[PDB]
Amino acid sequence: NVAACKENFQRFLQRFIDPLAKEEITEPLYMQRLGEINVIGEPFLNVNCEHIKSFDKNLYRQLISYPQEVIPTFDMAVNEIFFDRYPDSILEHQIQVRPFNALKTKNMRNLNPEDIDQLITISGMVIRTSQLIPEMQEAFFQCQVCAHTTRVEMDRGRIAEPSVCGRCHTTHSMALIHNRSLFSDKQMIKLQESPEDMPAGQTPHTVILFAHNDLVDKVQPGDRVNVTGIYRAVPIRVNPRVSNVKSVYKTHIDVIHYRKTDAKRLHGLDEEAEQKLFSEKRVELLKELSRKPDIYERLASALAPSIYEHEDIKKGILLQLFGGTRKDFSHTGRGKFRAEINILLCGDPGTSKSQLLQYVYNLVPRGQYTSGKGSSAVGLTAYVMKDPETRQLVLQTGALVLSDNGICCIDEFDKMNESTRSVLHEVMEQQTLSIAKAGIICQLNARTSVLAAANPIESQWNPKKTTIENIQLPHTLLSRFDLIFLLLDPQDEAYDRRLAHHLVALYYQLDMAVLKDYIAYAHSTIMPRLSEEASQALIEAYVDMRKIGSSRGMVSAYPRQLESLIRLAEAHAKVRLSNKVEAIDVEEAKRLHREALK
Amino acid sequence: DYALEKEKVKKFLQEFYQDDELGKKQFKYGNQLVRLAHREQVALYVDLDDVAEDDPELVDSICENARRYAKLFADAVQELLPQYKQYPAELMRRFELYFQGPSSNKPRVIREVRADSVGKLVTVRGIVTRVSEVKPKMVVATYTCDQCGAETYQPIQSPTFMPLIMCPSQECQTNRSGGRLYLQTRGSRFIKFQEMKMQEHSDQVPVGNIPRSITVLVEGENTRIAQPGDHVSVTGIFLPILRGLLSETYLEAHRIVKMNKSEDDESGAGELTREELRQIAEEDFYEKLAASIAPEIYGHEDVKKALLLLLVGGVDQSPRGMKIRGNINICLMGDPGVAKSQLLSYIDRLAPRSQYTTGRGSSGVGLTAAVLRDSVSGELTLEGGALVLADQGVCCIDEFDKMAEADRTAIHEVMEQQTISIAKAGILTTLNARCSILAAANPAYGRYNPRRSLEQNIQLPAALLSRFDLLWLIQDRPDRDNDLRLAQHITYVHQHSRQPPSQFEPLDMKLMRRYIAMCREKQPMVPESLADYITAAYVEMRREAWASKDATYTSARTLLAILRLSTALARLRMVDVVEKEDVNEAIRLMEMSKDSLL
DNA sequence: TTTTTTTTTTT
Ligand SMILES: Nc1ncnc2c1ncn2[C@@H]1O[C@H](COP(=O)(O)OP(=O)(O)OP(O)(O)=S)[C@@H](O)[C@H]1O
Ligand SMILES: Nc1ncnc2c1ncn2[C@@H]1O[C@H](COP(=O)(O)OP(=O)(O)OP(O)(O)=S)[C@@H](O)[C@H]1O
Ligand SMILES: [Mg+2]
Ligand SMILES: [Mg+2]
Ligand SMILES: [Zn+2]
Ligand SMILES: [Zn+2]
Repeated sequence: NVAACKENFQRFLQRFIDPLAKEEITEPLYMQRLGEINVIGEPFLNVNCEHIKSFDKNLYRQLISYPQEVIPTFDMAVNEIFFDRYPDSILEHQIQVRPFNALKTKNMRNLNPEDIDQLITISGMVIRTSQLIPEMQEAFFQCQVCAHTTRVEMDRGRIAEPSVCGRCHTTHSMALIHNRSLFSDKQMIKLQESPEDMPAGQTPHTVILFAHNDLVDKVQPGDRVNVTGIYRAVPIRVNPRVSNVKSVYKTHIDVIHYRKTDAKRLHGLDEEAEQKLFSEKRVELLKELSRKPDIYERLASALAPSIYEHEDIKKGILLQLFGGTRKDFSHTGRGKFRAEINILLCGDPGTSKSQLLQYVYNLVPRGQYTSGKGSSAVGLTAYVMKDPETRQLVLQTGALVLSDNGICCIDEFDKMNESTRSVLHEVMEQQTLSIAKAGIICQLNARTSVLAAANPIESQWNPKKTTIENIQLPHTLLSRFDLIFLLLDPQDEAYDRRLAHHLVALYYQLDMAVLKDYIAYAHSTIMPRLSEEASQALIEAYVDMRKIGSSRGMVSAYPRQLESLIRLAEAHAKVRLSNKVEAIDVEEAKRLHREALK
Repeated sequence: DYALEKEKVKKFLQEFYQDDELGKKQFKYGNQLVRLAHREQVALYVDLDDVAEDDPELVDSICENARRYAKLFADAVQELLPQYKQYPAELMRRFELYFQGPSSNKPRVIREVRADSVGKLVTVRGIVTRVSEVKPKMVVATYTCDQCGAETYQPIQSPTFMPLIMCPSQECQTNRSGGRLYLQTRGSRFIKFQEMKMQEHSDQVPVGNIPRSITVLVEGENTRIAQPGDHVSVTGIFLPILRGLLSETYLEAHRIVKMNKSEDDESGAGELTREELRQIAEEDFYEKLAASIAPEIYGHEDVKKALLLLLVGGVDQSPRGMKIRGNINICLMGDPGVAKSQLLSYIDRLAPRSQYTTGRGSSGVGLTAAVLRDSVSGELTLEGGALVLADQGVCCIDEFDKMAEADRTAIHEVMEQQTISIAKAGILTTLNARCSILAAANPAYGRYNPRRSLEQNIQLPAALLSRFDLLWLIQDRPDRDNDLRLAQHITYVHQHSRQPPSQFEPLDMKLMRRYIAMCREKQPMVPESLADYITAAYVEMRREAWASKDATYTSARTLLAILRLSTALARLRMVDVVEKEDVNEAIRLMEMSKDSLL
């Protein structure tokens, strides 16, 4: 069972070819992976245990049925095919092997006891983690008479005491020395099934995963992962004293591999080292697409290809996916400086607001979707819970902190009583949060960006009242936003006809990987710095805004807006990779700021 | 004695005939034993009415003991299986046997089962609560002596058990007088298991008494049948718990049947007959059902035409990742005493999954979902509301104008996106609530009056008024002769307790509840050639309600009514494409809903 | 059988 499998696995690792494409035939697929493992660190080999289903079917039966008696063989059989690069680079730890599956295999509700101790894949949304927990591997005993120190190994899963000193023979004198032994790490994590893939009218479950030595801190609460690992069940004892164990066991999952890369969402900020892993064939494409005179309107108009025209809102929601520069103000003692853009959408019903939130939330990774009445003051930022076991108050993170890199869509913005609405004042302007409760006195921080949607008061935009009266929001909250989009319902018959003609079409029946990579690039290698010709159009663009917004009674302008223009201007320059802010990048993001409130 | 019973059961298992198989006299258990011998089946629901057909004595002594007999049967089948086709005779069982209640017994209530029926076959009815999740329960623990290379087993009965440290094989002990043996979760055998509580129907309780509970240990194959908050009927032994003389008791389920419909679950027998396809194929099948909905109520020929579309429901799309709901919501604004709380009470009983709620007796967190703490553990858990428990069905809210205004905006979420997004201080999730709502309300101050226009003797904010595809508006103006027919109807009802016999007869409730479930799964399409007709209709609407002095707030959410109110009709006529004759029916409905004002 | 924090029904 042991020798018969490494011989059958090495073959796979050597002679395998796929009808696929990687990193944007180079036959030695896993040998190329094994070469990359040698040119850099990171001694892990991510093998797909479905490729081993094409090449073979009698190991793919024994990998998902006896995974703990196979994966050591899959390590050994990789160490030897590392012969090519043995003399070149000599790392130390060992080489590893990690089977996985591109697609899930089960739910959290259909785990049956014919699946105990066999490879299994699920998916969920990590809720909370814990601090490290040691776990002994090699004991270290020592006698009180002979003072002789033997070092017994844990082989089966328990530690046995020798009871005979190899020198003095006192038949029990070998104490266990703790801090001279060897330990390894162990973390406890909790999943939670996704809203999709659950039965009719039911509440989410949780499942406990146990990480191990190297996967110990590779995931954060608020992430959506595809965990792959063995499924085990261990007994429990009714007393912590007697050996009367129960008969209903208790199950967890010894994780073996994570996967956070989903196809449909953009690139999360773990792949900044992976941006240097772009095909140089692709950087040409991006730099050349960034030269056409309207690449702005050509990318924007490719957001949500189901909304009707609404041309400006897609412009704003596209500039929000880039954000101003990340300047470093630690020297001036000013503090930090927000670089993300907050957008508010107000307008009478039926105008397709909630569809834009539902579309963005499904686009960006690391996001959330909240509502009006089903969210409280502390549930959005940070609460304090009586931890069940240790009976102590511990801090947790809300929704505005779990996003932290992404967008926090807050629908039904009007229908939140003024208490829970005055909480956003801190987290959305300073990018911080200062907590001072019973035993916890700390200061979090996040890099979120709200995208809110509200209805006018009376839910009907009556043009008798003033713009600062249909919204009915204060000024200390309207100024923290910088793009207040007033959608309206004009009764032009031509518009209604075109819209209906468009909507009916949804009943019969640019690319993404251009946008999905253009964005990663424009994040990685761009930093627009202002100029002196641009800076001289930014001063007057604020001295006129005051005289304009003063009289009309629409929405006043405070110096904070003058920073928003910066935030917008720079964010425009990033679209075209211009690396330097010029004049037009202020006129555009000034016309945008003016022609949204009309 | 029992040695002669193990033969009187083998006789019955090998000899029993049955005619209703639709063929000749075959063997009900003759085929079953073969299937079980080929490991294509796990459970064998030995009915007891069939033993009570040729031996009404054995039934008397089964329901008297039912604990020995459920073992004699599992020995009889254990012997018969090889004759058709390890050491302990239980590790190689791989099937289980369950008694299906005898018809002569009567279903007790939870309060009735007393101590005089401990250890007998009983039958209870109740509401499920706190169903656990499946966990592996051990049956035959398999140990191994690694030293002497052997295998040993032990069978478990209690909810606890003490392991072994012997290796009682006299050879291993005799040779060396030393050796320990490890437990092992491979050679052992688990079985699914979950516990769930039952409560009395709060209806069948003394006027002000507290309901009593019982515990049910579902295991084997009956798992995952029952959902929490559910009407169920259970059949199983009633035993005491192991480990002074007082004893706590649980019900050990042998058979679980859902009785939601007030009779049974007949999803297996739910197929229609050609003699019913006769009716369903008639010209006006759509018009028979409409008249056979709450026949006790005179008039309202059109309202019953829409309350059927609500039960059938349109189709739901998903283009370019932009969900569109496929349910219909309906309100019944109207004067007092027009039988609205009768129509709703009827549509409650004609739905597989339904819920009934009153506006003045239900809070906004009790509709959607509530987070509540456990003073035993201090842990906050989620608890579904009304709209969650009515996931794939219908919810009914009468007295809808009297619901508190902060407890009513908690429905705007469930009516469009059909999720519930909770971000309180224990939980952060989105439950699925795909319910279609039906509500009733009184217009202004009890009675419509012709002085004030609409929208002021209705008092709904446009944002909520537009969520309803059909806000039906009923009036009652006195009529010297219509009152006469209404009275001659109601007095007939109070004489005979039935409705007067019209030309034809209403279908039974049991039969319509099947006619509809067959009529849901069609999914018709839309033809392109119609997009010009539909369009014009919609345009015309935006004219009238823009050039009138009474009309409501119409928006681009009205077009999707016309669209989704026609895929319902085309779904009744069993077509697989929407035809120009149904668009006009839909358009007539959306017009016959406000004519009661002219 | 005590504090402190957080949610929901009630006067
Ligand atoms: N311009 C548009 N493009 C595409 N779909 C639209 C457009 N306008 C309206 N719709 C459709 O009309 C409906 C509008 O619903 P929503 O997007 O939820 O509106 P809303 O802004 O959420 O309404 P309220 O204010 O919250 S009740 C959806 O079915 C949209 O598909
Ligand atoms: N057309 C009708 N056909 C049959 N019964 C009717 C009719 N009109 C009234 N009734 C009876 O009159 C009573 C009306 O009571 P409800 O159905 O509660 O009225 P309602 O529509 O709920 O009025 P509100 O909204 O609660 S004041 C019931 O006993 C009905 O059976
Ligand atoms: Mg909305
Ligand atoms: Mg009523
Ligand atoms: Zn010693
Ligand atoms: Zn032994």
